[PDB]
Amino acid sequence: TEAKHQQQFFQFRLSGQTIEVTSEYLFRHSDNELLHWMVALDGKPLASGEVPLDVAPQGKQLIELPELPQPESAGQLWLTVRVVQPNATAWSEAGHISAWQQWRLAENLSVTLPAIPHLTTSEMDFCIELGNKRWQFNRQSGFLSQMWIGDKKQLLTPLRDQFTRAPLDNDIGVSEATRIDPNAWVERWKAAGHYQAEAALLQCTADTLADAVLITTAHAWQHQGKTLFISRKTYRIDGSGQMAITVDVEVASDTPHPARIGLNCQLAQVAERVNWLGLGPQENYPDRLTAACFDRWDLPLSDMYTPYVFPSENGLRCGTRELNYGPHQWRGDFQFNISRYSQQQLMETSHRHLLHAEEGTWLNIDGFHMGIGGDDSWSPSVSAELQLSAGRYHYQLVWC
Amino acid sequence: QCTADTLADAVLITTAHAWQHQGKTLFISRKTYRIDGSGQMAITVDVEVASDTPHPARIGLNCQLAQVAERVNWLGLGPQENYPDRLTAACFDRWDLPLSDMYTPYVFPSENGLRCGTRELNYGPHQWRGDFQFNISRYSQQQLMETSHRHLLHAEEGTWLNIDGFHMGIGGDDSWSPSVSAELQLSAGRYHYQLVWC
Repeated sequence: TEAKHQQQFFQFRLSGQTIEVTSEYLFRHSDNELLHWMVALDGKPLASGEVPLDVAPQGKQLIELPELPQPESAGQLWLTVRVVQPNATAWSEAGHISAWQQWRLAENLSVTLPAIPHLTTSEMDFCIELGNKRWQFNRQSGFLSQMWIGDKKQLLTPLRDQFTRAPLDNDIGVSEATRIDPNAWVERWKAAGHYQAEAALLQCTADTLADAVLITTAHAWQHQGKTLFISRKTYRIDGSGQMAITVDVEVASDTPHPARIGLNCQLAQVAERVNWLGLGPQENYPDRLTAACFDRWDLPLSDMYTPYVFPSENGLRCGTRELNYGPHQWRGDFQFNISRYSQQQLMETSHRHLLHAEEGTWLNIDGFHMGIGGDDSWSPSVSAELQLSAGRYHYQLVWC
Repeated sequence: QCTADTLADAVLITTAHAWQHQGKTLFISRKTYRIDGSGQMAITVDVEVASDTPHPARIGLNCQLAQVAERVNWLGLGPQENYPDRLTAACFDRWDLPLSDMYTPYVFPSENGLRCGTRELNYGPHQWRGDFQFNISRYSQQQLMETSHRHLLHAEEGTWLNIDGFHMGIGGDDSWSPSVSAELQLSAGRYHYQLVWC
């Protein structure tokens, strides 16, 4: 679908209220094409219409939209257009979509502002309670080790930082099986101890604010006494039962740039649907997301896993502002993937038919994620602007 | 929002501001000021920029210090004025210059004297640590914009400090059309920086 979008025969430019369609057809007039347009406010549709295309080979058609809806709510307005073929051809069904494009419109920042959770401290854990909800942080590891909704545990594995991905074919960088390239990303990551780095708890404290409990932690990931990454987090549980997580990570400049900077955990719940507000229905990465569209998407959980025959990191969606799975909701500006297969099982399994579903649901929430490359598959092919080389990173997420 | 609370070893101040022009919210700034027991003030800043406003020239803090000192000492890029679009000639090192060397006397006055890539800044008894760009002078940004000739500038009462988390490129492919590349514009929508003032 990335190839279909980049290769599409109509190109679009937006000025303000006017769309400029340019045909890349050299010989035919656009005699089987209808331009659908839509405006939505964070997935919520507000207006839409249709205009027949009538553009010559290599010509242009100007399309003046009407006076757009100016919503009062906060949020980002998005314009999506799609060229649709109403009649069948020899090679396509009726209603075939041949080209599309999306733009941001006006944005309205939210200036609207939104009992007391109890902190019970023991030697092994910090336990926070608010009504039927409870959060437990382990004081030796420093991670959120468990949550309860009523009497139901929600986590099977703690919520911990993750800096690695199950390596892609472009990460492995091998065209002949007898030749291993030491400049490949997987060889650099393994030799630098990214797949074996152990965190050291540097700080784990808790305190009671006027309307919330703040947990502050710091971890250092080390391999043979070299500190690869440092992660400083604050967990802020308010009175509404929301958990605001703020993450600041430092990456050593002489280690290879990590594949990802995020969090992962295994949820106890297995649900049927994943619903979320972000880019595209299909799997998209930072190097390959032009074909995806910002909208509210809803798919079965098996649609969130891409069954590549050689298993690897898969199914990521970028540009996501909100994610719903079971009773949980995550808000922020992140990339996620969600599946029944951990990253460790993906890396250790050579064929997709040998994968088995694990007990819960593995969630990978990424602040930042490396590009996937693909100029070739036998040398490093991620551009320098798609690598995680900034040295210091920051993201924030709101659970509930 | 403006609240305060006592932690186990520090005082935390949390604020939020919205910048508006005719009911349009341009930017939102959320800050936390965390004063520990060692007398350090850790400032954390998160800013949201409206995507349909033009990208701002800078995202930072400014203030006028009462002190006027003779030297500026600092750990960052180059001795001379450098910007994100023009910093390849500068070197990371510990630099020390007179305060008049921190101002570039362009004949038509403008924003000048920025140093990028800076990890620590010393001026008088103050020290700032982080990863920022700064400029420091006796001339505010308002006086620079309102003065057509450099000889009409006069030194203000203290020292104006501009500490920038982020700063736009300066362009220069030509001077009569917009010439900053898209990677040098502040178009990310959400920004974050942190500074320690001791």
